Amino acid sequence: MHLTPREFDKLVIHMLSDVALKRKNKGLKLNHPEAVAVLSAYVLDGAREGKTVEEVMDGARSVLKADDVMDGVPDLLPLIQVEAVFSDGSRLVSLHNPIT
Amino acid sequence: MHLTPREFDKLVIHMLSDVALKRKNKGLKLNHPEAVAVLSAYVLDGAREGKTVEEVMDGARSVLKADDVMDGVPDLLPLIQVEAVFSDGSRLVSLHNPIT
Amino acid sequence: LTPREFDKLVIHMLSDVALKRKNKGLKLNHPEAVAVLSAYVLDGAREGKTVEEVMDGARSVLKADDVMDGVPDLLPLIQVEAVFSDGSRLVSLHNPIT
Ligand SMILES: [Cl-]
Ligand SMILES: [Cl-]
Ligand SMILES: [Cl-]
Ligand SMILES: [Cl-]
Ligand SMILES: [Cl-]
Ligand SMILES: [Cl-]
Repeated sequence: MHLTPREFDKLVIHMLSDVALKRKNKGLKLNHPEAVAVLSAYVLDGAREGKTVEEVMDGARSVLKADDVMDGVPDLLPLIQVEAVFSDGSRLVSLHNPIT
Repeated sequence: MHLTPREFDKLVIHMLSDVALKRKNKGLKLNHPEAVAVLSAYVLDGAREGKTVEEVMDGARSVLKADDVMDGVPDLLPLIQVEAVFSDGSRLVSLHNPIT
Repeated sequence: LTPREFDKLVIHMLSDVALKRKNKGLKLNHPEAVAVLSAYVLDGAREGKTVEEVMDGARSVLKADDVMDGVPDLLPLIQVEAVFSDGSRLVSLHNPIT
């Protein structure tokens, strides 16, 4: 292939998220890096799907609920930031307190 | 588990392929590097399954049609070349104009 | 990811690839078998199994019929570092494929 470091980081995220979601479908509450991976992949998928920055923000609040992660993970995650390519280019997407 | 650089590259092709096929599954037209991953993983899988070079070449032509990829992708893709191990060792597989 | 963390991701991704091949009815090769059994150790530890339950379950993950001829004797030992409840542990699988 010919992956930039940024592109590879993006794939890692997709791979960590699939691993995470498999664990979620087995009934395991997610840890902090697993949650970050799931939420980050959600931003990447959104931008890939043509979603706007705002629709990605809007939707991301509903991806993991407090009950889906281990105790303490929500206060470990006041902010996630992910760069994704939207229709006008590369943008840093901010998810504030995504998990409640 | 020690992977050689070439083996790691093969893993990266399979994982990029998997991400691209998930997108196709959702009805999204594939971009250029996505199409390259899917066709490249096809060759690797073909070789792994004991198909001949010629069988993989024949098979690869129907993997992705023009409607499966974004406008412009077919003429962005006159040639894909993928090294894979066949029953007589490493071979450089050339896919000519695979997306029509 | 730390190098060790990245190694574990690589193990999961090689195992997924090996399992898809198993589902196609292909006999696994040696490194495919290693990835499957290693990912199994990693999964059991993450699920909260003890080292002993992981060892006990591991012997039944791949049978001789699931792997190419010669693979069992190429595999007298797998060792996998995994994080259990009291920290990092080196799990040994002795003769896992019979
Ligand atoms: Cl990707
Ligand atoms: Cl992406
Ligand atoms: Cl591979
Ligand atoms: Cl391969
Ligand atoms: Cl992992
Ligand atoms: Cl793990």
